[PDB]
Amino acid sequence: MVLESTMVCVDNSEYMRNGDFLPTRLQAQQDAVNIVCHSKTRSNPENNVGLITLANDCEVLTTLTPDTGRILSKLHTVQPKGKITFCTGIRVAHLALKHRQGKNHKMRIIAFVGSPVEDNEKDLVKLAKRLKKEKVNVDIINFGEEEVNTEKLTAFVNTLNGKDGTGSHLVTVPPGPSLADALISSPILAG
Amino acid sequence: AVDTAEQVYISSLALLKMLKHGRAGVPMEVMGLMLGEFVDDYTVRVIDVFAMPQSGTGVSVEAVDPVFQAKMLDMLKQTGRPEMVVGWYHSHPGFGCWLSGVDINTQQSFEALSERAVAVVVDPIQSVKGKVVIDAFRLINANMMVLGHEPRQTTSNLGHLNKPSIQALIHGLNRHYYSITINYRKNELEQKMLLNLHKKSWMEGLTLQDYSEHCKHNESVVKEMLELAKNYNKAVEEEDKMTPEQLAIKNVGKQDPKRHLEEHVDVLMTSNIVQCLAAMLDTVVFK
Amino acid sequence: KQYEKSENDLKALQSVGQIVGEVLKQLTEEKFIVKATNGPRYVVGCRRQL
Amino acid sequence: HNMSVKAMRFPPKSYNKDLESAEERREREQQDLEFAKEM
Amino acid sequence: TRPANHRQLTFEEIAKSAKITVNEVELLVMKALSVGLVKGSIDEVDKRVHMTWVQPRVLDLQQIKGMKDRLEFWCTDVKSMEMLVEHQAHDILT
Amino acid sequence: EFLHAQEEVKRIQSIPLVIGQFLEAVDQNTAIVGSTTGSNYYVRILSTIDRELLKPNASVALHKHSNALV
Amino acid sequence: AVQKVVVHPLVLLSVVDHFNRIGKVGNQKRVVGVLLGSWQKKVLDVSNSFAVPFDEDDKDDSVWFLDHDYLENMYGMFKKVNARERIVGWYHTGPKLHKNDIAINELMKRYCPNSVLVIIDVKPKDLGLPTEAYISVEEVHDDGTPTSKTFEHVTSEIGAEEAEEVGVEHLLRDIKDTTVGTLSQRITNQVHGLKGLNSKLLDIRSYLEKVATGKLPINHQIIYQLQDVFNLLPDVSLQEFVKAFYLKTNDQMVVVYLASLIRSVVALHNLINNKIANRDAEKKEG
Ligand SMILES: [Zn+2]
Repeated sequence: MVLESTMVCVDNSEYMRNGDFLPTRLQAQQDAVNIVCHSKTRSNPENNVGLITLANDCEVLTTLTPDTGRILSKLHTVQPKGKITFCTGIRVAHLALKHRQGKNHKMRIIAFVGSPVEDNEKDLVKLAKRLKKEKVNVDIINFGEEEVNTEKLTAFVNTLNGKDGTGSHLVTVPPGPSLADALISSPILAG
Repeated sequence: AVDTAEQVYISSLALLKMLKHGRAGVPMEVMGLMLGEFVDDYTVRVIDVFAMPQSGTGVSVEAVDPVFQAKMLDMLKQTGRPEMVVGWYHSHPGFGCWLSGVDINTQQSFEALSERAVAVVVDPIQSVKGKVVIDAFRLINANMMVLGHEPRQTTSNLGHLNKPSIQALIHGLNRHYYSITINYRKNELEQKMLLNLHKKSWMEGLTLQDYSEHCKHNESVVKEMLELAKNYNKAVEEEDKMTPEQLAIKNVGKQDPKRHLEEHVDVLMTSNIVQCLAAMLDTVVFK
Repeated sequence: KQYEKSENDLKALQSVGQIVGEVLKQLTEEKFIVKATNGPRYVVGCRRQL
Repeated sequence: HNMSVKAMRFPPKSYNKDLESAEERREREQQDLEFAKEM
Repeated sequence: TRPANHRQLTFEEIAKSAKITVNEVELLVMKALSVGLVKGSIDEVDKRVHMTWVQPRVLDLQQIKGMKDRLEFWCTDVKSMEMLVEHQAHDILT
Repeated sequence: EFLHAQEEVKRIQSIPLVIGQFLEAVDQNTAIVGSTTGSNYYVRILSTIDRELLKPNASVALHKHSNALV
Repeated sequence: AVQKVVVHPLVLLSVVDHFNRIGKVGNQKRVVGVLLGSWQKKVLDVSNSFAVPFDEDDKDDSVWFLDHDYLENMYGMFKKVNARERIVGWYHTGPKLHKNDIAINELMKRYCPNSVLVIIDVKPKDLGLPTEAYISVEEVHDDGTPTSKTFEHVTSEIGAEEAEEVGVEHLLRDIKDTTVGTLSQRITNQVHGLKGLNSKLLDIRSYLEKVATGKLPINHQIIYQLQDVFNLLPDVSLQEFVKAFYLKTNDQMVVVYLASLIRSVVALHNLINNKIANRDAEKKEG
């Protein structure tokens, strides 16, 4: 079918730890990842979904595999404790997608941020023009709590779909602990 | 047609993979694949070899498990570089090299896809230094045997250089398969970095070798060297006698002085000259 | 199941009988020396796992 | 010991011909081998 | 402080440099050998001691100047004796 | 170049080795053994063997096909 | 804890072939792979290896990748073809000890406890043995950091094996200065061994480059050994070390005087066995 490789970047930072969302923040984002990796598998059997983090230690928790049983086994007692480090989060997200079996796939990443970021906006726009010369489209979806009216992420997606990119979006977080299934119902319906 | 100058270029890495897999599981006939880079009508090049696991107890070539190779063919494909299977091998343990009737059938299943898959036999037992026992083969059609026609249409004086063994000539050579002359692809990227790394003595000759016992060993030889010279004070005395060609047959029971007596002199020299010199370089260098 | 048991004989017919011998002494780690229950005395090796 | 080498290698002479094995018996060896291969 | 030529001090010098009497300096050094801070031997009739091993101390950027210079002409002594080797045993092995 | 063939000749000694017994020698470097298959033979030697390690009644090694001293 | 490592020439060649198949990238790639083998009787053995896909961007060089699915199944195959063979650690191509090799080791210590690394050579030139290995040790200790960890080199050599010495000595065919007599030692350790001590003397000169000008950490634990080398420097020539030296020269050369005396009469007897075949042959044959 259409050639992509869906790569989710899960959020094991230390601000996603409370119990304001109804089951858990961890389980509600997990089953959201489950129904969208069921969305990317059943529309195209070639796509595999592994998970990466953007914490202090950007670990390959589960390897990029079409199995999800390792994903389901590690996300139980996953210990989401760590200072968020998004300035290395692009480089772990981009260089992973060059380690793939096919470079003819559409480079697509989703990114979950539920913690206050301490990046430089000048450093990301150097990474944004780095991604301009690398032709990468990433739809970042905001979870949890953050600086409201998300700071430095509007200017990054704007400098992501620049130079005739014009296809990316920025799904921001509503600061109310509602059920997050309908929150992500917009990327599963259209891009 | 073929010009009997087929000249199989192989490798430097595969031969070590061939002998290690052929020696560790020796008395059962083991096998594997040949993952090389195919070239023109004349030659063929096999650079990589991966080994295939067995099936059960018993000397056989049993069958290939295409579950294993299909996952293996795309294993290193995603990591290194693409290659293509150009042949296969097995290992006669202590025989030599031929195609048995069991060996020929699994060959004939492999020549169906490509007409140039090479059957390779290695023998990791009759090999010592300058012998690596080899001579890969390939089938000939038995259809041409009924015609009485001699194949392979010799256009160069390059094929009939090696002479086949008579034990392989008992088998299907030359009625079902043929030999192929091979050489080896060596290069300085590998040649120097295995020569200068194998036997390098570190600081051994800058020692004194057990200084009370070296002069003790300098009598452990000399004492029986006296009586071995008494034999040399004996065997020369029964000459001008029965025609010393007779002194060649007759001296196979008991020991002779003359060879044994020039033996220890080499031992009592290199043990002394090396140890006396190394003592006198330590005095200068160490203060 | 009538093809199951008859498939066991399809590959059971490839095992080879083994000469029954007797160990006389041991020269080195690999040099063994035996005599069969037939006749002559041999010098023999082993597997590396046995 | 050098002079007992340097004054010793003169009677090496008339080493006439190192014969490999034969012409005839080599051919008879080849015929005997061809008989075994046919057998 | 003493070089590696002698480092052989006497008991009278200890009685000078520590102003302690003669009948106690033997008890002083056996304690020093037992703790392990020094390794040497003890004479009694010539009233000297053959100290061999001492405890390693620390040093500033001035004592490395001595260790630079005592090392430096020891470099060419390895050059000089090996210069006989490759020039006299040259035809033994190309 | 001679030292290459000096070690190369010992491929014959490899594993599958049978046992005979020394009886006598005709001459230099050729002898007569008796196999443990019962039949005697007129055999050749291998040159690295010290001949003065022979004959009390010496148990020897023989090649399994060509049947000479090993 | 680990005595030494034993490296076979297979795995030595099983890196350089991989360095050639990635040598087409041109710009920069380090060969990092998985090292397979055992260790028995406290001696580290190295038998087999392969290489894992790996990339590295120069900016923010703390982002590495090991495709562990490629690490799982290929070891799953190699355990299946050889149950005796197992993991022993890892390796990297090691020109100059790149920075990721402090936590590559900690990434994959969940397979081997003593996960040893191996530094190899791709451009062979030295007067030694260009195969390096370290070990992982950590310390809550003296001065640097609350979390401190630095690799320590364990001794390294190329071990042999009976099966591979057939193939190793077959692939050389170039030069091999065998026939160990009175001059094998003269060159393997008397020409070369004195020049062996050259680069060991010259190595502490390279540390000595910091007298007042070099790098900022100064000594603390480097000089206790160097204080001892000049202290344990050997005994001078005043004692019977003079006299007992001439004692053994007057003992070792006696055996040399006897043995050389023997060599003359032996070759003199061999002269007589050549005059028996000269004068007693000309009258007979002609
Ligand atoms: Zn076979």
